Amino acid sequence: KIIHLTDDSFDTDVLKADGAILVDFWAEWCGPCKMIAPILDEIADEYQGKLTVAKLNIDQNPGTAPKYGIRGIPTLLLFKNGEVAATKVGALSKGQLKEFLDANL
Amino acid sequence: MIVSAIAANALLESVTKFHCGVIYDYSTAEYVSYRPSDFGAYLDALEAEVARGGLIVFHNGHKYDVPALTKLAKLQLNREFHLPRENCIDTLVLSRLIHSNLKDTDMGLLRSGKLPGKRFGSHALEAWGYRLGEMKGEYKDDFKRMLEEQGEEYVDGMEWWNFNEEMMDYNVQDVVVTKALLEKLLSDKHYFPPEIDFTDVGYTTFWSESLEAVDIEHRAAWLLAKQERNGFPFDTKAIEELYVELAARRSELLRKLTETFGSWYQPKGGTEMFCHPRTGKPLPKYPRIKTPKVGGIFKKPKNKAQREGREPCELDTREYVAGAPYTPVEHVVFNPSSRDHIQKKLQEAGWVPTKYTDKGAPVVDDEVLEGVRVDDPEKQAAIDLIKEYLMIQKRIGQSAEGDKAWLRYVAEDGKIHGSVNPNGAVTGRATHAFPNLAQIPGVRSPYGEQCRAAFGAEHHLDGITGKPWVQAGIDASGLELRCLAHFMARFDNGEYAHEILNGDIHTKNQIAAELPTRDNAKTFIYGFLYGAGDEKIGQIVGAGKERGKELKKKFLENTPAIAALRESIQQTLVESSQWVAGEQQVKWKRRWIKGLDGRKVHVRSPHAALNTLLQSAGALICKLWIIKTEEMLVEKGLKHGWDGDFAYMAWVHDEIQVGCRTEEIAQVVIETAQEAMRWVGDHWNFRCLLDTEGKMGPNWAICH
DNA sequence: TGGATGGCACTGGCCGTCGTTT
DNA sequence: AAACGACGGCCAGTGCCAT
Repeated sequence: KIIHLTDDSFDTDVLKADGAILVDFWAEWCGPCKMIAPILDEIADEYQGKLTVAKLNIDQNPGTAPKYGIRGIPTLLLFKNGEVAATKVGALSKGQLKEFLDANL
Repeated sequence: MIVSAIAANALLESVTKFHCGVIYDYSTAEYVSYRPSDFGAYLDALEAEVARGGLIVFHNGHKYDVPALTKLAKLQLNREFHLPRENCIDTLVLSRLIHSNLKDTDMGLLRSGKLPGKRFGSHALEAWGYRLGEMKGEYKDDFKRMLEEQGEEYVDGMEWWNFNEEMMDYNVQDVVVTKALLEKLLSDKHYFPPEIDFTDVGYTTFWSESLEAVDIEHRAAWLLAKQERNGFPFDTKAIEELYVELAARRSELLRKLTETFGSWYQPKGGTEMFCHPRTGKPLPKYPRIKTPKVGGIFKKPKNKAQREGREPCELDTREYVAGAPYTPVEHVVFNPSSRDHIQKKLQEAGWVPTKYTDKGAPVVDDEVLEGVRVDDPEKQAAIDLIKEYLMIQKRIGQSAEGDKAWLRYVAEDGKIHGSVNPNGAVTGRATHAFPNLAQIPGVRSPYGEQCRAAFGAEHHLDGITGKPWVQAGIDASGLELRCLAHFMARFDNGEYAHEILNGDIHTKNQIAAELPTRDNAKTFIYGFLYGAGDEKIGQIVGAGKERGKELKKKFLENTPAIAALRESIQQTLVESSQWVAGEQQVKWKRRWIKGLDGRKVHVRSPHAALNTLLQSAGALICKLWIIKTEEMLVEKGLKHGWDGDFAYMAWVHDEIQVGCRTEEIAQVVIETAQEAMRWVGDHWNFRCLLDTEGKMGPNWAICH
């Protein structure tokens, strides 16, 4: 249910695509990043049909991240239709992640 | 003998006006003050002491006071003032000779609090005030703070613009510290015998009854101060031209390297340790993190509607959420100057570092880089571009961009005036700085030829003829090994000394250490003589400590005299020693060896004692040598200075570079230097014959 | 179980110091 | 008042360049 990415398919997967997308900018060497991956597993399951999760590894795809201005990770970006509806930085808890999604849809 | 100190309006370079001066005479036992209009009488007071065959004590006079009185007496009184070297004493010079280990003697002064931190190991007059308990204050402070209680601001170094009675009294303060410093130095019976009262003798008795080192360090200081003033003619257009070529190459290289390695994000800022999500244990090998103390999804209420639950408040724009930890990061562009970036990018490409530093980071120097190998062909080929880049930066940094680059020091007279502390190193070697003319790339390193050629007499045009000057480069041939030959003659009756003479000493050491190549032997002897461990020695022939221990024991069995010499040095200095956590803990019998001219030469470590002895002899032999050379040249009629026949430009340990008005004079300089070296050798009954080799040419690149 | 003695250029973590945002 | 944050002066860690 979680969509991978690439500097390429990113355009034709997050930008276009109708609906809401929550994109996670992570890195294999980040503690917070690896701990919020589990919480994203659950959310990617719960909120299906109301939003799709997409993870983007900033090491393998260095081109996209600079465009949005990452200042820390993991970074959660909320893409509605094709625009940056809202973004949240940090390793949110299952309960915190919800409130965020239940206030921007 | 009189003691003095003066105050002028600036550094020697731009000094124009004489403010005040104090003269404490030992005969009368009273001070005397001189104000602006007393400068004429002040200079007379100094000439009188010279007439009586007396002495004049100045702190840092050889480099400042004396030449400053020479320059100020010409533009202000239009009179010729030249204090004869033999009549001047310099406490700063004695201080540097007698207390050559102030760094250690001071640790106690630092802990107690009797010596401020900034003045740690300073020979400055003030620093001595605190050591002697004569410091009641510092002028620059009774001025800066007293400037607040007057309104006006302050401008970096302005307490000397105009004469004021407050200055005239701190001037006296500086004479009593000089006097107290002098008596503190004269009381050192190793340099000044008790049977004589030095505060009451003629200059001829002062130099002949004191330890010889006292005389040598004073002649060396006088001559080196002179060399700093001559300066080294420098070709600015060539260096600026070089900077353009190097900068363009730096850019092209930067571009190509940012194409191979790109940009990337890396932890930056984290403070606390990331804890395992399930267990809670701290995970050290993960970047540190930030745990925000504020932030949420909805802005807390403040309206009666939300002061219980009703009308929606307002969503939060803030990006953080109090509680949720994140790893702060920065986006960085590859910087080839970053050893950190180099090691990061290469490891990513499959490089597994072998050697690390005590702080944990992997070593990334020329050596290891030369051996790095990665499967990415592009990545591999980039390593040589990084090597070139680093070398380019080193050159640009030394010639143009660094705080102390040559382009920043060229004077209007087209010369670089490098300063030199004649007695800056423990062994007695001089030290160079501002800029360090003793560290200009050699003609054998990349861009070294161009760098060296920029320093040369050819860049000074004669003031009369307009013709470029010529250069004479003289070096003391194999000085270190000859000194070693003098010290083992005691155990081998000149055997090794004769080996030097016959020639090919390196072939002899090769045969005795049994090395495969003559080059391995040259690299062995210096490594061995100075302390190298068994491993570094083994690595010469491509081995380890095993081959090392056998390489040294073989050398010592075949060269008994050296073994005897080391044992002799070891037993005079060390009682016992032990290893603890990597460091050697020594207990000394004595912490100093005697030098050729009688001075105490402090020893830092046992494995380096022999090097201390040889570097010290080479240093003193060279000190006496360049002194005697200039003395013989002046005695042959040649005049020292640009307005003359020759000018000392640089002294770099075993070599000197001398500017000469004509090739003919260059030839005399070269022959004289050799005559002086033989003189030095006989003077100290040296058991090995000393020699020199000279070369004439337009600049430093040719004269070596 | 040690190359030594020195000067210096760069990068980058570690605090004060200000000004600023909840 | 508590800190978010961009800024900036130090200073230790590394390494290179001479003899």
